[PDB]
Amino acid sequence: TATSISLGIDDLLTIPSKGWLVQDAEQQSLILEKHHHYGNVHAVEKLRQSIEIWYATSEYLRQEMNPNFRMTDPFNPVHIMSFSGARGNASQVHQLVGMRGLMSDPQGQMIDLPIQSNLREGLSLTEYIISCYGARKGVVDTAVRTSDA
Amino acid sequence: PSLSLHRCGLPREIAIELFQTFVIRGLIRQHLASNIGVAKSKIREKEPIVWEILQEVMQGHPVLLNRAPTLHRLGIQAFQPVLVEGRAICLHPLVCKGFNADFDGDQMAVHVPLSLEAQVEARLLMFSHMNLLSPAIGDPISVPTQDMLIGLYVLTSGNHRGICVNRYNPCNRKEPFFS
Amino acid sequence: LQSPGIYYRSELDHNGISVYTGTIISDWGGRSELEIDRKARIWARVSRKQKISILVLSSAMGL
Amino acid sequence: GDPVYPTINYIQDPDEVIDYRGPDFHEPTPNMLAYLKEHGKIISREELEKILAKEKTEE
Amino acid sequence: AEHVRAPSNGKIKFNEDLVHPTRTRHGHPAFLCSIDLYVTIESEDILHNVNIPPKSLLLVQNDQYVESEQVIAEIRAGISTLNFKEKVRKHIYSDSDGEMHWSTDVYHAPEFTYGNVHLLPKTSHLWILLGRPCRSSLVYLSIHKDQD
Amino acid sequence: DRTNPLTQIVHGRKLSYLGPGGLTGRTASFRIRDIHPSHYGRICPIDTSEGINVGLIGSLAIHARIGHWGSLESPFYEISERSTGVRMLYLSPGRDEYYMVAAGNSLALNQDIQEEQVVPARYRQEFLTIAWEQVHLRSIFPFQYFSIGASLIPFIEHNDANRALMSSNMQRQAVPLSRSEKCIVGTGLERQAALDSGALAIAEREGRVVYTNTDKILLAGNGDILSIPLVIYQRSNKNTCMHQKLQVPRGKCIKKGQILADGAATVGGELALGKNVLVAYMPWEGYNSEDAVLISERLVYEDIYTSFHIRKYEI
Amino acid sequence: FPYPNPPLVICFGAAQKEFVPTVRVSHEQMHQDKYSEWKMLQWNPPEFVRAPGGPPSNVAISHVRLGGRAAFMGKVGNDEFGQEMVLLMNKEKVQTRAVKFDDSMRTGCTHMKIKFEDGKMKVEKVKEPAEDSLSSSELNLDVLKEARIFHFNSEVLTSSSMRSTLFKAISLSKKFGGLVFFDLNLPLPLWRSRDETRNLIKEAWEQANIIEVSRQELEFLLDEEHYERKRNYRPQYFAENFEQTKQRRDYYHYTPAEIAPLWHDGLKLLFVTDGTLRLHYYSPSFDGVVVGTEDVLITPFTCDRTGSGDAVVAGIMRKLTTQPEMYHDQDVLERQLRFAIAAGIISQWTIGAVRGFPTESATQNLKEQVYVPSMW
Amino acid sequence: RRALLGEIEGTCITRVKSEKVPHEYSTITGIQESVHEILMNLKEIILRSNLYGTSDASICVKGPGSVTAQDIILPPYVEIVDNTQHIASLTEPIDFCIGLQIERNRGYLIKTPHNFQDGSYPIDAVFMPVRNANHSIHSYGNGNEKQEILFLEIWTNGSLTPKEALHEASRNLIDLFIPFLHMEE
Amino acid sequence: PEKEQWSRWQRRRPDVETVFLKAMAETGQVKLYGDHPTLTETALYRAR
Amino acid sequence: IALKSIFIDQSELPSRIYNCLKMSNIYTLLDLLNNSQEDLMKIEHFRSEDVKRILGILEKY
Amino acid sequence: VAGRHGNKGIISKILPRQDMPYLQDGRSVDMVFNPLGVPSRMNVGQIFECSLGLAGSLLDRHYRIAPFDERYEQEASRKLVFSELYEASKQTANPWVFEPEYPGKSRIFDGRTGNPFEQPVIIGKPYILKLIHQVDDKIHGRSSGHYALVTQQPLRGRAKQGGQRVGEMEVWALEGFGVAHILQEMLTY
Amino acid sequence: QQRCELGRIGRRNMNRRLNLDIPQNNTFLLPRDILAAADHLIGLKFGMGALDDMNHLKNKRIR
Amino acid sequence: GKYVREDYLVKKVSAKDIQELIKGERNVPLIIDFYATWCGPCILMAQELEMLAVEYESNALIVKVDTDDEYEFARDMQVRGLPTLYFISPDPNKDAIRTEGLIPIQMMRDIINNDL
RNA sequence: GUAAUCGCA
DNA sequence: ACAACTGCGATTAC
DNA sequence: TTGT
Ligand SMILES: [Mg+2]
Ligand SMILES: [Zn+2]
Repeated sequence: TATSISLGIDDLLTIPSKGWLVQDAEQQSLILEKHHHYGNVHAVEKLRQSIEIWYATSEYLRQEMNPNFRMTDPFNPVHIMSFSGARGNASQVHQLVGMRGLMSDPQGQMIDLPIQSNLREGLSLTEYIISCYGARKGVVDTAVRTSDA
Repeated sequence: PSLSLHRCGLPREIAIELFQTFVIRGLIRQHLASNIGVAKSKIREKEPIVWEILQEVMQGHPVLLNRAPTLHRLGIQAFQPVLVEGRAICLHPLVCKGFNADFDGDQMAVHVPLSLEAQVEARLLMFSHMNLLSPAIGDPISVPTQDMLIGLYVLTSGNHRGICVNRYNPCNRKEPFFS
Repeated sequence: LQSPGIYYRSELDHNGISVYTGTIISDWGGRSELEIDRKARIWARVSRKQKISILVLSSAMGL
Repeated sequence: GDPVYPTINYIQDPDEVIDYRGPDFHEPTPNMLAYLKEHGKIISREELEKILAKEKTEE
Repeated sequence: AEHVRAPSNGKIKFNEDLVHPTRTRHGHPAFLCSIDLYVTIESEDILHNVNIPPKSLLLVQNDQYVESEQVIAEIRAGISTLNFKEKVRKHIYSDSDGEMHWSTDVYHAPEFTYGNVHLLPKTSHLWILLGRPCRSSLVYLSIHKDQD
Repeated sequence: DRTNPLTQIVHGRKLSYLGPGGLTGRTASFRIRDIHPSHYGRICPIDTSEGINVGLIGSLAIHARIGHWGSLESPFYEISERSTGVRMLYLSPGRDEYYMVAAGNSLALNQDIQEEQVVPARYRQEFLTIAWEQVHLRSIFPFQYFSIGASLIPFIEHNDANRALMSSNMQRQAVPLSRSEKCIVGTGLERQAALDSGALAIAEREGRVVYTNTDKILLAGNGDILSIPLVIYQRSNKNTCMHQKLQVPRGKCIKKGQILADGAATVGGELALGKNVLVAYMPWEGYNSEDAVLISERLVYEDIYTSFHIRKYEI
Repeated sequence: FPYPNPPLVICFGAAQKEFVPTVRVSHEQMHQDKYSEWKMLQWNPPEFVRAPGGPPSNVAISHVRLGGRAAFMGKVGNDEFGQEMVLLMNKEKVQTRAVKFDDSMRTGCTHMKIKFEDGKMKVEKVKEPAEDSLSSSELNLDVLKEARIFHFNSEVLTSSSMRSTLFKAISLSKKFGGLVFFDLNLPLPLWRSRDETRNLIKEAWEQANIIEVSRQELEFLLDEEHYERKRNYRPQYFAENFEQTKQRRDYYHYTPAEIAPLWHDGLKLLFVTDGTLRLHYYSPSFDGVVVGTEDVLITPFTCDRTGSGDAVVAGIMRKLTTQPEMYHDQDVLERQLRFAIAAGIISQWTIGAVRGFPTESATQNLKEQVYVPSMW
Repeated sequence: RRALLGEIEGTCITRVKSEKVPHEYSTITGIQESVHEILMNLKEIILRSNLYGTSDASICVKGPGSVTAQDIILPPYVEIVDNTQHIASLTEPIDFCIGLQIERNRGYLIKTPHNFQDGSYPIDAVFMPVRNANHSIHSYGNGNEKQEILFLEIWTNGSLTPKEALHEASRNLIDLFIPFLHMEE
Repeated sequence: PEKEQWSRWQRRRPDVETVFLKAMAETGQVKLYGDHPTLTETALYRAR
Repeated sequence: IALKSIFIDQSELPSRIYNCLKMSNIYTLLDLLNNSQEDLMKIEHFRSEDVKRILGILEKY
Repeated sequence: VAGRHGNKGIISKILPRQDMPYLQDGRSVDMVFNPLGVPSRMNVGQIFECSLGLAGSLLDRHYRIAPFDERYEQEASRKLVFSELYEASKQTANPWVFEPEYPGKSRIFDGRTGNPFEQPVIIGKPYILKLIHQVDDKIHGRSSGHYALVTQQPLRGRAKQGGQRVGEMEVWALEGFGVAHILQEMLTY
Repeated sequence: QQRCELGRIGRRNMNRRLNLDIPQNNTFLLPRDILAAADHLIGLKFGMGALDDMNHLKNKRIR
Repeated sequence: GKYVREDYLVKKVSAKDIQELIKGERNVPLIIDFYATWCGPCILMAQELEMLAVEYESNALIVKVDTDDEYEFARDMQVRGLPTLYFISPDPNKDAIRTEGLIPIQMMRDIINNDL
């Protein structure tokens, strides 16, 4: 009560290298699409390359999230809540201050469209529709899990 | 948030109905009610002495609280009812993990042991101070969780030690001493 | 509610090639299934029995 | 800096009565009974009474 | 599959004779590594050496300039048999109307007695000659003929 | 369900898989209960029923319509060049699959022709990036992919999809208060929501309001006087009071469609299911543990959240 | 002693709330009574009404909002409408020392007589103050001295009491060194025949240093049927370029030879706007085209293009008053015209020309967002 | 701050008696507002009094018009502040007679006797005259002696001026702190 | 690519740190490498 | 208070003092009235005689 | 009580206005919420709403915003919220509304002691709704009143004045605790 | 009769999946439809076919 | 139209109708409005004309002419731009008033009351 | 007293 | 042939 | 249905 920790809009701090990484990733994706239209690569190579590069970018962002908070803003409220253990997790804070990465569509097939925006910047319509797949799976999983347990 | 592990807040409109027979016996014993009918009428009239007798009745009586999703063995515990002025059953914060309870609309039930053996069992075995370890791996189940953990982390976090505390190197150049 | 029509589902067998089946759905809810085994074996699943001859059904139809 | 999309679009007067005859609202909803009567789907009691009286007089 | 990233901006210097040329699963060209190699990131003030001996993919070239935290190489050391390996199939859909063409490396006989399925012995290209496909009845064919 | 004006409208938009001749709760496979790319713009992907019937009861999109052949249809703009050069077609579910539908904008130039720009799009129930030359359709409507419940959530992009269902379910529970106040922040759908809720007095004829009374309103037009009866402290099915108050004063003209009076949980013609109060996000002595709110006595002695409830008893 | 640092400009003409002079015959028509379906026409507007321009007052308002100083020169009556427009201009920091008040007439209303004789042939008994400005005693000379650019539309040419005033103002502005900006914005009577409109507007065309004309207006003045047949040309056997193969919309760049009949010695710059989608510039040395884009569909519900052309003209005048190398350098000219393109793009998202006018910060933000870093 | 908010008392209307209304959730002919709206309007009537106890007031207006706080006839001790508050609106010639009980207390009062003598409806009243208060402490810059400057902002409702509210709060604080200087019980 | 492509991340995200670094670069409180604060300097300011 | 709607542009003023008042962020009469004579004199290029001219024009009204 | 962003809560204490925390303006906050819910349930739009609401209340404006405003640019919601707050701060000169150091956050005081809090808190005016579920409806209590005709167990339902049910998952917990007499009493008398 | 009681919708769908020129009016299970069904079924075995998704809206009707 | 009232009270007349109305005798003021579906400002003008027609039920006649259908007639009436209103007086000696651009409804009321 | 339907956590 | 979360509360229909 |  004395300290009165709180969370605000500007308090969700992204790593200082998200822009460069997303830009080079989308540049490589565009180059690969252009060469696929030319015929240098086929469909499965493009799919693998896109999935792998976006998964690697999301994983590197989540990995660099914590050291950035520890070094630059050690007393950040989100960092305090995550490190103390009160509420939150590395994955959940990654959704807030990083990126949501590649959600998986129903039937275990990757959507192939990356969610390059977090909840602070604001998702697009397509990214929100994609996250609806995860939400439906989550709620039906909750119901079936309760019944089976 | 100001209750002890053994005490729980209980509304009066529930307690008067749960302990109604006990307050009837109290009204009969003291020179306040001649018969059961007059005592019941006085209890219905919400006389001030009825609340005093209700408080004096349940000072040593244990209450058995329980939840609908009683998965583990800590779903049902025992506390000491404290008379409150409201309609919401107060609960200690540290005991929430056990009941998987959050104050977002959850409800709970109340049970009164009539027999003396049941009262002894509730007071000795089923109390919170006697159950602080989960029966799965024997780990502390009642620990600071959300806000107390934040306060403790702020207390024991530390201080800016290096470049954050000083702009220039102290080579060119803590203070308070307390006994 | 599912619309009436022909549906063409498939199901893979435990051993061998995948079985292909076509179901026709009617307004009342009829199920005139058709199946194919490893061979041609154009067998309707209307009867509870093992199978039925599609040629016999076509001949009864008027062919 | 200033947002690209004008803020004046979002701004709205607090004590403003919404006019449902604006360009962003649909046509007014017609009452079902009156809509069915105007198109001839449902006749009035007078027409049925006149038809029944004519049928009785013919018989 | 750990991804090695450049520690700083600089040139990459390594001996290309030890690494074997290969093609990555992403369609990109790379150098296969099978022996412990030392690569040097030549920066303004310092030199960095990072590489791992086992089978890895080097996605860079000698004397190439790279920026910081770019994916220089892929270790790919994690490899084992997958009991859950699934032969997932994907279909390629035509983006324009026209006719099909293959020059070589395609079998001229269908895989089955009936059907349009053809098999490819070796890698090749399939060309879709752009055009507008119309539906022609027996009556129209008499007046509508070749080169009209 | 007449707990609030929003419930009356959201109740009639429900589409149900379970029913006579349909999948029972237990019968329904997992596949049945997930979004299919076909549900885009035609069904709500965040409105379901929580419980054993999850994924079986859903709502209907705002801009959807039911087709001649019994199929839900959605409005898609046609950016293809033509004589009119613009069209709004309610394409059926099977037809929109064979079209390049791009929901992105066109505000990008890279020293080349604008039609050479790339944009995410939908084709054959898939997602891909293509040039603007090849996109046939475009989804311009903002509320096309959602329903009334989800669309009333401001800044929905910054909220998780999981909490959207909870918010849509909790908006349904609101109680009409004794006094109503509009929301400072809103999505702009409260107007049509209050219009189509049915708890509002909308004139069916043009004219002037010659007489104003609590019980009735007299509207004089084209030499005819029409009387509109108001609702004074009625009772709903869910024990919630219904009341109407006059908005227009005496002597003003009203068209055929404007609002004559304001019903419960509606002020100024917009849906108003709550109040605006000052809020601070901080822990206070444990009274906020888990989810719990500490409120002041001003809300009590000023009747901010007072409500009237009416219960009936009959023998 | 020196004039303020932002160069002042003058907008001369009639003050009107939401006037639209450019009216032609549209092929597509919506419901006569339902005005809730007329936004579908804002979405795909007719060619001539792709980026309409309005009264000169809107140009001054946009110029002031885009940063700078501007003044309005005209006459409005002492009625409530004239004072309302004056207050609207003053609240947006527009100078009105060149605006005169006449109690004898009322702004906005022009008395006429039907005089039906074999046809409805009207005649003007009196004229409105918006169209009645005296050359002698209703022209402020100080504002003409301070002004570096003189802006006016062809609407003043319709009247017979404002042509002399416009010519006198042009002469006085050129006397002190000012430039003349001429935006055609052809009204309804000026679309009858190319010969009459060309002969009528020749005097103002001759004494104009900077002229901005729409694509439809330029074609109408240059044998519109020829360009109409040109845009409809399709190769019979095979194409000769990549553009013909993909069949995109036609964006024709007019050669200087075609614009030679409309070119005079005193002309510095000529802008041919294609409705906030392409922009052509012509100069004695170099000719080119600036690429642009339109995204009215992003906000479907408002969608009003009423004030796009005025915002484009305001941005052009602002960049001309600020950047002096636009006349000599071509790349600077294009980078500055991108600003006016972004201004028009922002101005199309809001109903109301005066209501939805962009500021300088928003226009710079949109310019940086739409164009790559190399181009801006 | 704690004295101005919660330790200053005022006077407000606590009970309203209506002549011929069935209940407080109905409408009376000739008045645009229901009984509940009239009670809510009377709830916000600011009064000024310096003596404790219950007093009686009444409202006797007739004819079409608007009845305000000026129509209220008060005892000599009680007075009205705003004098133009909107009690109700009459759209027909009707005789409007209502009785009012005025009491002086502190804090907020819960309308406990809902079941009471018929024809009289109790309205909850808030006896807080001070709406809001704020203070700021600026330094004086006196070197070693760290002196500061105090500022006080008082928002009253017309029953008493901010200076009178300040003096009353100070006197109440002194009265609360006095008993510690008495002899021990 | 030979021609510079378009991206939503081409611009630099505005932040309080950059504005404060620009404000304190004047008056001589701090000195930055160039006229515009870089991301490393913004992180250092966030720290100190 | 109609002084807010009475801008200095409507009152006939010389160009120099008009530009000086525009540069001094004075757009309405009210503003001028709030401004004092000494303060007005402070504005660059504002002569003492100008204070007289604006005072005379104001007193004319 | 609840908010449109998925935030739900149950009132726990009604403190007076004098004990409530007050802003630099001097006004006590109407409600206080827990700041740890935002990372848990991932609701960030609530912050935006609160701030825009404070701005509107000060400037007397109502904002009707269509969803997905980030189609125009990046951080469109953030730009809009910060711009409106600044304007409010300038027009009504309350410097606290926009703090340049921490936009959207202000430093409030304690009503009890009068000392400022260490860290800044979020101050806004969101739209709070009151839900149908209410305590009065959920309160229930039985002593000994009525029994079923055939089972003879106590009746079910709150309106019928019935007790609570001890299911199998609770008998298991009672047996695990070892309270045989309590289980016997509940199962018999 | 119930198996052949195809709706108008049923007729249309049958025509779509299995190219048929049967008029909309003749809403009955003709044997040509069965023959065609068989043909497609056998064709699925050789790869010339596409299975149908029963979660697609186009395959569902709204009552 | 007995059971359901018409939503819009302004009728779209042709050029011959306007010529016959002007040539004939009138006992109420006449208001002529030129509009086009395409012009944006006209969407508002139509709402104000609807309000004015509601306020003047039978004391004035309000008609609208589409410029797309009658372009030559609108050109002969000296109509510069689309938001144009023609106010015809009842007595045929007085002069008609032509207004251009969006004007407030109170201005229209004052013109109809005094000028016409 | 049983069903149907919804909600709750 | 058999079973597939735990309870609570509200309504209407018999 | 899903599997037993
Ligand atoms: Mg809970
Ligand atoms: Zn947003």
